[PDB]
Amino acid sequence: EAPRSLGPAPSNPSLQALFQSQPSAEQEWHGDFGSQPQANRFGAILEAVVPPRSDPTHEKVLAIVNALLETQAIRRDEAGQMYTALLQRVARYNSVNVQGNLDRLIQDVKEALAQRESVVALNAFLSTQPAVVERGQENYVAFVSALKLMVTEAPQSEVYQAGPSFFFQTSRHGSQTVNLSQAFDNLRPLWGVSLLTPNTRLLLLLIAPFTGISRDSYLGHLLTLYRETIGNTRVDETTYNEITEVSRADASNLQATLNYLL
Amino acid sequence: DPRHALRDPERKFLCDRTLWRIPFSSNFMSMGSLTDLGQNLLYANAAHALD
Repeated sequence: EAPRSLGPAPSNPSLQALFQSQPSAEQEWHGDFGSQPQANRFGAILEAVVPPRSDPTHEKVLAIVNALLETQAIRRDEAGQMYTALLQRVARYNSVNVQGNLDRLIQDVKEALAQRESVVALNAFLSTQPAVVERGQENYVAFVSALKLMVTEAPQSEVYQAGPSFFFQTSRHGSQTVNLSQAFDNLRPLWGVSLLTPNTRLLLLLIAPFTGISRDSYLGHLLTLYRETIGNTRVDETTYNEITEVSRADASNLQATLNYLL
Repeated sequence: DPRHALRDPERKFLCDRTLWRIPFSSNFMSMGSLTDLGQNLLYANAAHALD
């Protein structure tokens, strides 16, 4: 969770380069000229009348390297190395066409970063999974639809292939991984029909809040009971919080309530 | 003696078959095989480093 780049705006690499390599008198992030001394007044007047032209090459390269840092194509500690290498290359092949290409690349990378600021793996997994079963092609179809809906609506969830099996993980740094291949292999003999492994039990518990299934089928009954259990768990959490907060005006009290409550 | 020679008492004890006991109980008493602690959440659900 460390800041990838120094600038206050993680996106807009041009803005980040503005923040890093520009004087803090032109920037904006949100006196009495005439009483100033003669030297300052004359310097400001001359600079205003005849503005000093400067090369926007180092700024462009800094914006590019900030974009690369944001994209993670360049590690944090080699930013200076890449900056110097890019400056050397640009100076070696400097031209108006090269400057135009640099500006175009900065604009394109800024747009791409702004636009950007698992599904294909699930599609491949569904493709390798058989789509026809001899025990009702509606429970399977609705379950697949629920799985796709939940993986799409999950904020940070990953589906990936690890050798010969496909896995589903609820979060990047979590501890809830479901072997989808084995779960569906276990579920296949009993679509339309205690005997389920913990992997497929966890899959069902995860998909229950995000699910068309006919209630007559075994999977329908299991999903209804899992929904009921999850609702009981939420209401039990609310009751536990209320009881504990009231009883704290003892860890032994938490022990007693949890034991009586589970 | 009437012609004694001062004093310097020193005391000691001598246990000859005893294992010193420090039970893992809140009040140091034995109210069962399982103790007041040990089945507590703090000492049953979390790992601790004894020193």
